[PDB]
Amino acid sequence: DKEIAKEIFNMMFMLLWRVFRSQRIDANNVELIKFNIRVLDWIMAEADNDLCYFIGTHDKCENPKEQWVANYQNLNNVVFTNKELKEETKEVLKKFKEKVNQFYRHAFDIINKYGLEH
Amino acid sequence: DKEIAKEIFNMMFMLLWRVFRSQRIDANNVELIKFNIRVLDWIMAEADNDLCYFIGTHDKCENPKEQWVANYQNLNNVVFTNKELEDIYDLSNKEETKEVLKKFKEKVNQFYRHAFDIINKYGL
Amino acid sequence: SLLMWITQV
Amino acid sequence: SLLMWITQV
Amino acid sequence: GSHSMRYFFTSVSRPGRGEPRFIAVGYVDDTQFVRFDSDAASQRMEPRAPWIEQEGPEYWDGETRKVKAHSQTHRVDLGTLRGYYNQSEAGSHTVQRMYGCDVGSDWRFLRGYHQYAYDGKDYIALKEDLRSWTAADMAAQTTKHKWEAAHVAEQLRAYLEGTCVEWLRRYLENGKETLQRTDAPKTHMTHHAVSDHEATLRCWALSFYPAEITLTWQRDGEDQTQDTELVETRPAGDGTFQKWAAVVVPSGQEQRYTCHVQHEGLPKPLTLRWE
Amino acid sequence: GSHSMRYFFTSVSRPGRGEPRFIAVGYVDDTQFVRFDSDAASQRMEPRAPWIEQEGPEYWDGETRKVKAHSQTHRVDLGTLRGYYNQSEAGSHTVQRMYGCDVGSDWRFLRGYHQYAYDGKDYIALKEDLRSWTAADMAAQTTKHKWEAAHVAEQLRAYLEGTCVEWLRRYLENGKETLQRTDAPKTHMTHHAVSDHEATLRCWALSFYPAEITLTWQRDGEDQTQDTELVETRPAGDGTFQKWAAVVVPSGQEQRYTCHVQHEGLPKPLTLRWE
Amino acid sequence: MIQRTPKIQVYSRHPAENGKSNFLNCYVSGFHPSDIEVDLLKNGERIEKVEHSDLSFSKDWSFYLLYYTEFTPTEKDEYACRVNHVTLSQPKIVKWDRD
Amino acid sequence: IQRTPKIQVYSRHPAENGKSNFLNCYVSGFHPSDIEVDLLKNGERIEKVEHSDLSFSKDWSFYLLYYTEFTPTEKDEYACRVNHVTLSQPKIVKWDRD
Repeated sequence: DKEIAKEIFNMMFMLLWRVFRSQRIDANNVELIKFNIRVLDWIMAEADNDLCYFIGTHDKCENPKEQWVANYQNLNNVVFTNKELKEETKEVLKKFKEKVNQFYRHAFDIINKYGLEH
Repeated sequence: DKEIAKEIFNMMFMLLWRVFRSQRIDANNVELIKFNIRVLDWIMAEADNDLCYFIGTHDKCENPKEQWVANYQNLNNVVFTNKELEDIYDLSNKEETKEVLKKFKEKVNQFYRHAFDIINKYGL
Repeated sequence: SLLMWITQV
Repeated sequence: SLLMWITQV
Repeated sequence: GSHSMRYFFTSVSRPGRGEPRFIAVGYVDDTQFVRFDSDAASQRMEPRAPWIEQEGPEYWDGETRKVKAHSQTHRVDLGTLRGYYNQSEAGSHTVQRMYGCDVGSDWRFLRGYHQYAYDGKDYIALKEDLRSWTAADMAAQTTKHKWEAAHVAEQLRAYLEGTCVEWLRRYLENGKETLQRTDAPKTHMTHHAVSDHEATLRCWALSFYPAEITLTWQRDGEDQTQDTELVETRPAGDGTFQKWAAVVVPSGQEQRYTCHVQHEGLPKPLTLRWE
Repeated sequence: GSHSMRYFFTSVSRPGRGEPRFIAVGYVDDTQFVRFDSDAASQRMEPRAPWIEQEGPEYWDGETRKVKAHSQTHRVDLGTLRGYYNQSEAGSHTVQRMYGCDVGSDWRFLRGYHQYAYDGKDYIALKEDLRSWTAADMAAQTTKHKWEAAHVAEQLRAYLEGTCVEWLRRYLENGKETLQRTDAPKTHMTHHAVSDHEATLRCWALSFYPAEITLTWQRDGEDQTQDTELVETRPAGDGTFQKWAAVVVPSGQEQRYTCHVQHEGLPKPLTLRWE
Repeated sequence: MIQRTPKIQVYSRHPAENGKSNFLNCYVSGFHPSDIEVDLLKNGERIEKVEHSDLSFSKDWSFYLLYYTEFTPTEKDEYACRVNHVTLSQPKIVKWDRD
Repeated sequence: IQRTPKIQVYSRHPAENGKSNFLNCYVSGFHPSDIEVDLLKNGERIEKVEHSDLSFSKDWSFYLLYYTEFTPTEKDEYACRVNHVTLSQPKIVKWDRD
């Protein structure tokens, strides 16, 4: 579909601005730039996953539906239910869950501060 | 503006799914998890920048506008014009900086190719 | 178990 | 110097 | 047999009387297992079936965070919808949401659903393909486009086919003694004169689980809708359900009428006649 | 004085005849310095003034990459707009885009602009605050919502206050001899008898730069912005401009008319009388 | 907007036996919107400790609720349920019939 | 939507019989961009005539300079011939050293 591809293209460059606009370029930011190169890989890989999932007449690609199902399920258990799935891995998972909780509070504080009129 | 705030909230969770949906949780996927923690930080930081630039400005924040101007300018020169950026390194880190700038310029050229190939294949 | 989040209409 | 990119209408 | 898990959300604005009301309930089959009421004291997801009380404090912390995210976005929704329909602030409106999954007798995914109503009528719903949306009108069409942009359908498909079925199964095991039980109906029959020449036969079915049940009246082996009054199945309050069916019969012809009861707790359907 | 950098893009669909035409041209003040033409052999941004040739090969690669992204996005746009306006694919249609910046005498940023036309009418324009859009009709409203979501106004504002001004200054320095020059008008008058009782005086300004100029006829020191013809300023083809002003006078009264020439390369304004 | 009116069933949890404790139930269903007033009445007087289920709804979006209270039926005690809703001209009273 | 061309025919430098020069046709103020312009010498159309790069004004109308090298004489006549969708007929404008 023509319109699906156009939306995927448009989302790529929309995110490119969001990466570009805050990246100061100099030697003090070498690790920020390396992170952003990976984010650019990520944007490209996810656009490819969207094409595979949404486009009718497409070439052979790995359909992401089943990884989406599995990743959703695992994250619900990691972040919210605590159903069980070494020490290094359980430590990033704990930091990850704290980060997701903080993300929620960050987002709903915006609604609380500016999105409600009462 | 309530609408602007709602749109920033909505974009935040839109990106959260794009992170979550491809976040495989394995051992030897610990580095992917650490990368996605940093991505969530960037999502939150960029939302904050949007709140500052739009939405009155809730005053008590540093307007990102001038940083947007300088960063656009340096990026057009690194990726496209090749005009020299000044005072971006010293002798001890000249080589690391030049290396990553080159890697970066290649990644941006590859990004353009990747995106416009999509329009060539399906958009026209 | 609930959905992890919902989206504004 | 041209804009780095333009956005579809 | 087949099973389902379903969550029901009700969101009522109260103009001039404070925060919108928010209520969430969860079911496995015809058994409620959780509740949240924005007007209650706990401000938490609460247990309503004894086999969920075993879940640890982390689970309860998690469901409370997710339901609170539901509550807060539903509150935004009430304003958004008010704006879509150009409605004044003074009127109270209702948003309703229902989602969940079905699994077959082998506990495998069958179908998922996600439905959203505004003021008691369909607004937007996920189709059975778990890809597309039914948008009732032009306001829903605006919501459809935002939900397409954000890939809401993909989030839901991922939940419906994974989490939803995973946690439905788990509840079915933990609550095996009650959720996987069938209480056959305890049946009987009453009789009252209703006129000079007519009487009512009422066929009763009490104490049954699950709620699904068929009660039909036959006169001389042929089913009748005429004079047949069927009350909606109702809760007894103890976890089982009740229902009755009444037929008005010419006084003297009672022995021509049979009541038929079909329920999965029945090895074979029942035939009852007035004796 | 003031200065400006401006890019102009023309995009024309060519139904049946292959890919659409795309032409890009860039100007500092009244001087063109670059072009791209999709129909040309090189498929590259091309120098059109000698002082831009100084830039190295990496710069021209980079401008070529950006102009190619412009051209491909304009190609997509032609189809989108065809759809927004429910138009068939039988007719040629034209998209135009203009953008750039103005600086003052100090070469500081004065204003920026980005404008878009479809078939000869305004479609969407960035307003002078560099935050807001002017959308013509319902179609342009769809574009305005897409461009708000993508933060197009912020991308353009970054460019207009930085890169645009940055490279405007660099071209002004590099092309000092030509861009920072003023060529004063070479002036003269002609005389054409129309009838026996009327004559035509024509005031000529030739070989001046920049194109900004004022020519005015006065009869007994009173301006004649009523009965004087005036032609559009026109290029000579060599980097300068030409213009004239003509008034029809009662023959015999020519000495009562004076032409006045105002141009930045003239220390005091000129005043011309017939012979 | 066409508001929907409640259906009402008044009944006991177990078959009634005088002097044996039981539960009096009032099941209101099929109504929209959700604000509703339901009372259980003992000889015309409203009973105090009446509880109800958590609001839920049916496939057609109409709401349902169960109100209930412990009671011990006798021979002379009359029971009823009194329901008020925006769709009703006056409160609707349904008497409990041991059938 | 559509606008009709203005036409100016003229030489780059002041005309001198025997001295090389440039014959210009300036077409401007028109829309859409598809246009037909020909430089005529004694009614016959000059070939290898060039034109500037398509550009446009703030009101969106296009302008083009068509031009060729030429040497004016006392006897040779030059003109610009222009056709465009907004014109019912090609418009011919004679070169005159005003």
